[PDB]
Amino acid sequence: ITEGEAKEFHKIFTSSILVFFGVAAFAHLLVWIWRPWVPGPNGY
Amino acid sequence: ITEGEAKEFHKIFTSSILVFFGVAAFAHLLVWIWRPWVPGPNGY
Amino acid sequence: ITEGEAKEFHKIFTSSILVFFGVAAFAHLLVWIWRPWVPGPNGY
Amino acid sequence: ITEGEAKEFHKIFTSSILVFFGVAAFAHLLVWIWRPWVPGPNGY
Amino acid sequence: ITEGEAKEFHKIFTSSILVFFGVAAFAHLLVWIWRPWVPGPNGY
Amino acid sequence: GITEGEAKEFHKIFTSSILVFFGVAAFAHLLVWIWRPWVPGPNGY
Amino acid sequence: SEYQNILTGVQVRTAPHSAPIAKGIFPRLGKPGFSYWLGKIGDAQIGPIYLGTTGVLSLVFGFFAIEIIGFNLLASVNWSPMEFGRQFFWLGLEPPAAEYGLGFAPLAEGGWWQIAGFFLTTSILLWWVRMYRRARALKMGTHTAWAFASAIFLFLSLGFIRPLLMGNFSESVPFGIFPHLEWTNSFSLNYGNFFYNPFHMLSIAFLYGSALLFAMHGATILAVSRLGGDREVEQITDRGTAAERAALFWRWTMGFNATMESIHRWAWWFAVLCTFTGAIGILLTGTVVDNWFEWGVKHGLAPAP
Amino acid sequence: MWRIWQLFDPRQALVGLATFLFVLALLIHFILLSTERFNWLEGASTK
Amino acid sequence: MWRIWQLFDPRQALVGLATFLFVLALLIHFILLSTERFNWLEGASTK
Amino acid sequence: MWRIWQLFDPRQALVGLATFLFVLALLIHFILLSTERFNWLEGAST
Amino acid sequence: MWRIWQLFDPRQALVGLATFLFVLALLIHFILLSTERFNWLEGASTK
Amino acid sequence: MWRIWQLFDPRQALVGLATFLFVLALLIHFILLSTERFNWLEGASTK
Amino acid sequence: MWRIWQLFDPRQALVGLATFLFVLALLIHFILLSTERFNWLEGAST
Amino acid sequence: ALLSFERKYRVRGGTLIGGDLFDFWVGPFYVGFFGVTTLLFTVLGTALIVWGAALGPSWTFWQISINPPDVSYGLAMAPMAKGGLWQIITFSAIGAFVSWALREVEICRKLGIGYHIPFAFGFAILAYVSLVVIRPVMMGAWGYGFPYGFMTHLDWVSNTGYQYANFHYNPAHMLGITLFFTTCLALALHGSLILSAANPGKGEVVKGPEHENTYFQDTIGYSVGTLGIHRVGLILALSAVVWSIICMILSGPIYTGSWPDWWLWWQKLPFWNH
Amino acid sequence: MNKGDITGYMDVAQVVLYAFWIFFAGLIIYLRREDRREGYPLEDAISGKINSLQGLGSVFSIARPKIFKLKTGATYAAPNFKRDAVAIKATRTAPTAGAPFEPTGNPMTDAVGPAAYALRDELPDLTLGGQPAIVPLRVAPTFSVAAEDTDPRGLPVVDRKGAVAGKVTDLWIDRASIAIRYLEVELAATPGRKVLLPFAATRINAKTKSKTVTVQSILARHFANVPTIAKTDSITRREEDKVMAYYSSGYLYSDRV
Ligand SMILES: CCCCCCCCCCCCCC(=O)OC[C@H](COP(=O)(O)OCC(O)COP(=O)(O)OC[C@@H](COC(=O)CCCCCCCCCCCCC)OC(=O)CCCCCCCCCCCCC)OC(=O)CCCCCCCCCCCCC
Ligand code: 07D
Ligand code: 07D
Ligand code: 07D
Ligand SMILES: CC[C@H]1c2cc3[nH]c4c(c3C)C(=O)[C@H](C(=O)OC)c4c3nc(cc4[nH]c(cc(n2)[C@@H]1C)c(C(C)=O)c4C)[C@@H](C)[C@@H]3CCC(=O)OC/C=C(\C)CCC[C@H](C)CCC[C@H](C)CCCC(C)C
Ligand SMILES: CC[C@H]1c2cc3[nH]c4c(c3C)C(=O)[C@H](C(=O)OC)c4c3nc(cc4[nH]c(cc(n2)[C@@H]1C)c(C(C)=O)c4C)[C@@H](C)[C@@H]3CCC(=O)OC/C=C(\C)CCC[C@H](C)CCC[C@H](C)CCCC(C)C
Ligand SMILES: COC1=C(OC)C(=O)C(C/C=C(\C)CC/C=C(\C)CC/C=C(\C)CC/C=C(\C)CC/C=C(\C)CC/C=C(\C)CC/C=C(\C)CC/C=C(\C)CC/C=C(\C)CCC=C(C)C)=C(C)C1=O
Ligand SMILES: COC1=C(OC)C(=O)C(C/C=C(\C)CC/C=C(\C)CC/C=C(\C)CC/C=C(\C)CC/C=C(\C)CC/C=C(\C)CC/C=C(\C)CC/C=C(\C)CC/C=C(\C)CCC=C(C)C)=C(C)C1=O
Ligand SMILES: CCCCCCCC/C=C/CCCCCCCC(=O)O[C@H](COC(=O)CCCCCCCCCCCCCCC)COP(=O)(O)OC[C@@H](O)CO
Ligand SMILES: COC(C)(C)C/C=C/C(C)=C/C=C/C(C)=C/C=C/C(C)=C/C=C\C=C(C)\C=C\C=C(C)\C=C\C=C(C)\C=C\CC(C)(C)OC
Ligand SMILES: [Cl-]
Ligand SMILES: [Fe+3]
Repeated sequence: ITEGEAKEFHKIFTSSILVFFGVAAFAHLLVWIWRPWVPGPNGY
Repeated sequence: ITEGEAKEFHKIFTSSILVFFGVAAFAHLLVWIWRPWVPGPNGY
Repeated sequence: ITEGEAKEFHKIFTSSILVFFGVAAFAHLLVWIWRPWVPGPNGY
Repeated sequence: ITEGEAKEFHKIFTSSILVFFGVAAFAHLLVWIWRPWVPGPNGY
Repeated sequence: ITEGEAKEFHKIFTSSILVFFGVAAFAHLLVWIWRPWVPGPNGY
Repeated sequence: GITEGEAKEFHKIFTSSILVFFGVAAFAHLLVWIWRPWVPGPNGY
Repeated sequence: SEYQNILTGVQVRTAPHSAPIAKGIFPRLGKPGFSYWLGKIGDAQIGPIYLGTTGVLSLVFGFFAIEIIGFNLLASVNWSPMEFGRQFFWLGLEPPAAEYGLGFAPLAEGGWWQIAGFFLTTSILLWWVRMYRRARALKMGTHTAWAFASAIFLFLSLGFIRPLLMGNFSESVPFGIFPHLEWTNSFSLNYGNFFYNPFHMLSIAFLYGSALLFAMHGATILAVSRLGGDREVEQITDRGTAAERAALFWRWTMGFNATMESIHRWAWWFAVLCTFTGAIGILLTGTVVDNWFEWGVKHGLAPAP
Repeated sequence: MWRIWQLFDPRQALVGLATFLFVLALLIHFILLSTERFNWLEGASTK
Repeated sequence: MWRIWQLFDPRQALVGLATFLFVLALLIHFILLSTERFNWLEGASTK
Repeated sequence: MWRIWQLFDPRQALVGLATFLFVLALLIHFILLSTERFNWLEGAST
Repeated sequence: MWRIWQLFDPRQALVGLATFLFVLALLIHFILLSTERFNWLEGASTK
Repeated sequence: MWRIWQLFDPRQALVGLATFLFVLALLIHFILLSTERFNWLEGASTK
Repeated sequence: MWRIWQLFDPRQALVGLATFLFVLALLIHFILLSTERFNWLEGAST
Repeated sequence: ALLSFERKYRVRGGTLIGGDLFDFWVGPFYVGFFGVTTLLFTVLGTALIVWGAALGPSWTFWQISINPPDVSYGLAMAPMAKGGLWQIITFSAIGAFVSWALREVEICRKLGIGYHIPFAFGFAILAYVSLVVIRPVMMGAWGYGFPYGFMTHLDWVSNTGYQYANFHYNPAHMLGITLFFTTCLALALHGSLILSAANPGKGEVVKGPEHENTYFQDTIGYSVGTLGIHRVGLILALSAVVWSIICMILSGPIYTGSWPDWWLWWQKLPFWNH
Repeated sequence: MNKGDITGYMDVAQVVLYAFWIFFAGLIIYLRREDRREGYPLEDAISGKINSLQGLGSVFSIARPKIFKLKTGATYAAPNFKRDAVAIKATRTAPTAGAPFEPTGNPMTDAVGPAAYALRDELPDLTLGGQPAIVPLRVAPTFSVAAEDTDPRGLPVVDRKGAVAGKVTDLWIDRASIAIRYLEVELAATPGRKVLLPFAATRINAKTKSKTVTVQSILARHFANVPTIAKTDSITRREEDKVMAYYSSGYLYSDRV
């Protein structure tokens, strides 16, 4: 792999990983609003 | 692998491991605040 | 390995093994303070 | 291995084995003081 | 193997068996003092 | 594969060794007999 | 005594080499080694292995399954390494009880067994695709994958397809050494002695026949090995005296014979039919025959009790 | 960070990564279905 | 210390390390799920 | 004692030693988890 | 006794000896953990 | 009897002899641990 | 009778004897341990 | 009739006994003196089986069963109606199988090939002889042999296995099973590889040893090669039989208890016997 | 209970079992067809005319020729229907079809019985690279004997009666299968004559310091009659068959000839 095409792959990789983490973060937020998954002292 | 390549890798590696340990330390702190994992004499 | 590299590796090896044993000794002391592991005649 | 190379290794081996036996002998003494392992006629 | 070399090994071998059997005989003596292993007519 | 005097040499050491081995064994059997003999009488042991 | 050709006395070495395949995402992994004792029985080369996307997939799914099993086994002895070793053969991971049906059970009550079973199943099916695609890459026939499909058919029948027909996993197989033996014992007793299942009888005949055929064929090729008989595909494409005398030994012994190619079809079919008839015998049990001895009494295998 | 793609083949990376992430995602969904609280299809109550 | 990258190939190191750390992490999360106190999905009380 | 690195390859040494120390450490933590007194996750009383 | 290093390679001797002594030590500690008297982690009394 | 070393390689002989003597010693200690009278770790009474 | 060592290889004779005699000796000690009268470790009464 | 290449091999000689008198073919079959004695024992034993079927309660083939004498006879010869029939059939069967092996030797001699096949068949004979002679002799009664009957020999297997609580726990039986499963696996792989090399697919040329080795290197990282696989496949089958024989000589002649209880030695090992 | 029933007596498991028997009979027919791709049709033993006892299954008995495509671009058909000549250098001991043949002359040179061979191609087996597979180590410099083993070269070659036939001068190795296939022996008599010896017809005896290649198959006088090969560095499949058959005949004929 050349430096030129390494740097282009890195750009697309950086964009796609951040979008993947962004969608996953929103999915976790919706699930938390539905049912949180850290129990209190007395449990759920 | 040259000294320059080794030191280039080493500084990026040093950065990545310190990030990983920083996030892990943050995770351990939050879990401890939720439920500590060293029991007292009378247990939990 | 050459004498010079054997001597060199021994320096960094000596530093790191002493760090490893030092951290372990600290870990053992904390665990002993929490719960010692040599029982008396009546047990624990 | 030359004669002198054998004699040199034998020196380092001899100190290493005596140190190993010296630590082990002290460990056995401490364990004996804690709980001896030769039972009398009445057992333990 | 030449005669002198075979005789040299035999000298050290002879010394080693005497040490090994000497230590073992001392071990058996101590074990006999603790609990002998030839039972009398009534057994143990 | 071995010569006459070489077979005789081995035979000499073998003859010594086997007599030593049997001598120790005979001593061992004598001690065991004194402890508990292994030929039962007519009434058994 | 003549040379019996059981072990290679003098063995040769050369630069390790292998047949070319098209470039993939992954090269052939590892540095080829040689071992002396494998070179006495067979070829000495501990060669490289191909990975590929399907190899990655199969190993990842399979590793997860093996971890889920292994972690559950160690958890069942409360993490003790001494009791793990003491109890190892007796430890197992059990399927869910029948009240869960085919839905997800709770993790501790067989949910982990369901996950491990699914991941193991997926890994095995991916390994089938591997065995298939490595043959096509070498421009070879797919016979090995289709033989493997028969073994998989029994494995799936035991673990999943019969549970699907029964509507629950309770009589599926536990992951554990003595536990899967105990399952085998109890399954026979609950359905009235598997000796009276005719498809188990067929499966045994092909199991015995496989050992018969490999004893016959292995001894045959070694008997003609001083005539070049171990070079079987060459003998298939230009019949030598080795293939002629192998044929005539059996013709003169038992009145009939194979060819150098067709004996490998007899071999292929016997080993396949062992597990295929096995799978059918499992799928009929409890679904349409509830007691095989009683079926045997009906169909004349035994006198009325 | 981009130097990683001269150290590793981007195709081998993406295949390994996609394999890992699918198997992990599938494991997590099956784990949640194996629970009372988070099995959304069975839908037990928050008692 | 940087000489370790002369001693070991990073292409082998990072894959071995990534595999090792995942298996360790998976083991620890599984151990916690086996406990009462730390099984977050089951959510037992601390009475 | 530094001559041990003339006797053995540091690359093989560190891989063997790292493997050995991890397996030993993991064994000891599993042993303690199986005890009553030292299972920190269950936390039995003294 | 130094002539034993004319008989044996020091590299082979040390690796074999390290393996032997570790397995022996591990065996002895596991034997003691199987006893009531010497299992230090469970600490039964000397009645 | 030094002629034994003209029959047998002392290196091979010592390795075999050490292996034999270890296995024999290990057998005898395991035998004694099986007895009531000589199991020093359990230490039954000489009633 | 020394001619027997021209007939048989002395090195095979000694290795054969040592193997045979150890296995025979070990058999006889285990036979005695299987008896009440001669099991010296259990030491039953006469 | 003859195969297109057969005539040049049908030479005189190679008999072990009887000379020229028996050295001829009946159609495809070679005769020889051990052919004649094969037929002698075969007809006798078969007709005695059919006689036992006529004596017994049913002609239903599955149910026919010729039974060994009652264990009360010990190793004495029983009356014909009371188990002696099974004893005659047994030794006739031994005669037939031994004759079959020696006839194969004569065929090997005539063809200039090695004796691997009758040698390998000698392990089949030894397994049969173990079950009907050696084990019942060591157990002191012919009545421990298996009955000659389609279902009743399976009933004997069932009864014999459960006599030791659970036969799956016999360690030699586990190893025998492992080798039988491994044999069938190896046969499936071996049949498949030769067929895949000889039948690469339409428009493809026949593949050779390099491809054959490369397939198992690619899939599993090792190839035993074309000579090694026949050595392995033979050794696996013969070892499976040897361990089967051992598992049965253990069960009854030597070990008489529960096989599940035998394994309790493992849990009592001092390094984990808590 | 009605669970499995197809009729009063008939049930699913029984039906499925007969479906297997129908399949298995069809499979045996297929397998027997494949068995008949070499050697068939059968011939009368005396006249060699195409004759055998046959039923109506004769019509399915022999398959249509399959064509193997070889990497040289040649082909092999199976069945090819080629058959051996009816005449051989032997005659029957009695006029019946089942009688054995007695060799007319020296059977080892006449190539009858265990000396007989197949008329294979006058072509060498090839590596995947298209080079001849079986060649002397002289021509395969990348090959070697593994350092753990005895190299056969320079050892005497000895028969079962202790006569020296010659000395080993080369190994012929199979480049495709990576094994020794022959030893090249220079004869003690007519020195400079070289013959191939199949390696599986030998073992190395090393109980005495001057270790030797022992040959059980033939005696020292028979080595002079071992079949010759046309090229000094390659061997055709036919030459391989001819040489290997000759040694395989020794166990029957070497104390006759
Ligand atoms: C006296 C003691 C007698 C003990 C029991 C013996 C049973 C078997 C009978 C053995 C003797 C048969 C003799 C024979 O057929 O000779 C024909 C030949 C004239 O023939 P030809 O002119 O040369 O032409 C013949 C040729 O055209 C036929 O075609 P091809 O050459 O392609 O095939 C040859 C036949 C020959 O077969 C046999 O000889 C018998 C084969 C063995 C049968 C075993 C059956 C029982 C086992 C289980 C079966 C199972 C079937 C499915 O090849 C075949 O037919 C082979 C078929 C193989 C199928 C294998 C299936 C394996 C499945 C295993 C089980 C799996 C279970 C899941 O004869 C002559 O030349 C004239 C002189 C001889 C006259 C013979 C008169 C009849 C003799 C009968 C003997 C008494 C029988 C009770
Ligand atoms: C199906 C179309 C056609 C049809 C007219 C026909 C009929 C009959 N054939 Mg046949 N067969 C046909 C074709 C064909 N055939 C054979 C062979 C054989 C051999 C050995 C194979 C065997 O195990 O058969 C298995 C079954 C198969 C292959 C199906 C046909 C046979 C049946 C249903 C009869 C089974 C019933 C019996 C009581 C047992 C018979 C005796 C023995 C097996 C030893 C054996 C003696 C045999 C018997 C008979 C009989 C009794 C009949 C009757 C009742 O009409 N057949 C094979 C062989 O090697 O022949 C030398 C072979 O190549 C081949 C071919 C292509
Ligand atoms: C009290 C016990 C009772 C008693 C009466 C009796 C006795 C005998 N029986 Mg049986 N058996 C009993 C019960 C019973 N019996 C069987 C089966 C058979 C077949 C198996 C064929 C095979 O290849 O299996 C073996 C092949 C399998 C299971 C399928 C292939 C395996 C695969 C794909 C798995 C691949 C593995 C990995 C990728 C690794 C993953 C790692 C991890 C999980 C950690 C075989 C022929 C056979 C033989 C005999 C004999 C010789 C006897 C004697 C002499 O008594 N028995 C199975 C079956 O097919 O039944 C129809 C089955 O289910 C079942 C049951 C429940
Ligand atoms: C409740 C039952 C219990 C249950 C738990 C269980 C289960 C299983 N077990 Mg088992 N078994 C049990 C009991 C039990 N078990 C065995 C044996 C085995 C062996 C068999 C193969 C063998 O031995 O071939 C030994 C081979 C012989 C005896 C060779 C016989 C053949 C010869 C000489 C030639 C005969 C030729 C003619 C007559 C010619 C006829 C004419 C013409 C064809 C024309 C094998 C390893 C094995 C397999 C499994 C499996 C796979 C399972 C599964 C999946 O559960 N078992 C037998 C043995 O070892 O015998 C030496 C033995 O006696 C015995 C007993 C009593
Ligand atoms: C026709 C019937 C017979 C049969 C046939 C048969 N079996 C077969 C085949 C055939 C024809 C194959 O092609 C196939 C094979 O590959 O053979 C070599 C196979 C096979 N038969 C097998 C077993 C088997 N066969 C058996 C039986 C039989 N096989 C029958 C007798 C039996 C038994 C019980 O009798 C067993 C146990 C396998 C050896 C093999 C199929 C292998 C397979 O599917 O593997 C899937 C993958 C795994 C189990 C996972 C392994 C994971 C590793 C631990 C990963 C380590 C490295 C990794 C990089 C780590 C990654 C970690 C990260 C993810 C964190
Ligand atoms: C040792 C490894 C395996 C093996 C090998 C093997 N078997 C062989 C050979 C080899 C190498 C042969 O060369 C030989 C052969 O010719 O094969 C075609 C043979 C053979 N293996 C056979 C069968 C066979 N092998 C079996 C097993 C095995 N054989 C092992 C797994 C089994 C099993 C396990 O069930 C069977 C049934 C035959 C096909 C054949 C031997 C043929 C023979 O001996 O013919 C002459 C004898 C007769 C024609 C009949 C004699 C009849 C007797 C007078 C009466 C017998 C009654 C019997 C005691 C009871 C029957 C009742 C049953 C319900 C129990
Ligand atoms: C390199 O690849 C190889 C091949 O090749 C290229 C092969 O092929 C094979 C072989 C394998 C296969 C072909 C695959 C199929 C095989 C199996 C699945 C294995 C199982 C086998 C069977 C089911 C077949 C079983 C059949 C058998 C055992 C034969 C039964 C036959 C007889 C008992 C008759 C024997 C005949 C004799 C002894 C002499 C001749 C007699 C007769 C023809 C009939 C009877 C006699 C007369 C009529 C007259 C004479 C009588 C006399 C003198 C006596 C009279 C007195 C009396 C009392 C009778 C292999 C291994 C191989 O690796
Ligand atoms: C023309 O010619 C041909 C060749 O050449 C061209 C060939 O080459 C081959 C191919 C054949 C071979 C290379 C050898 C065949 C030999 C055998 C079948 C007999 C011995 C068994 C094996 C070699 C094992 C076969 C299976 C393999 C290699 C695994 C395949 C699968 C994977 C690599 C992935 C998944 C599986 C893994 C990682 C491991 C599977 C497990 C094992 C191999 C067993 C490990 C052991 C245990 C779990 C322990 C069990 C025992 C216990 C607990 C108690 C006793 C203790 C022990 C330690 C044993 C053929 C067929 C051929 O036609
Ligand atoms: C028409 C008027 C009459 C005039 C004509 C009279 C004269 C002519 C008669 C010939 C028949 C007799 C010879 C039979 C053998 C002839 C050859 C033969 O194999 O024939 C088959 C029947 O075989 C056979 O039954 C051979 C059978 C041999 C074994 C017999 C055993 C019987 C005893 C045990 C029984 C119980 C067992 C236990 C059961 C549970 C039928 O053909 P089929 O195409 O399939 O062949 C295959 C071939 O064509 C493929 O190339
Ligand atoms: C990391 O270090 C190591 C590797 C040492 C960790 C330790 C590992 C160990 C020691 C592992 C030990 C494993 C053992 C002893 C395994 C024994 C396994 C045996 C003997 C298994 C035998 C048979 C099992 C069978 C046939 C099971 C088949 C199950 C199947 C096919 C199940 C399929 C389930 C499906 C498809 C589920 C579907 C339902 C879904 C998931 C869709 O909904 C609930
Ligand atoms: Cl051999
Ligand atoms: Fe083959």
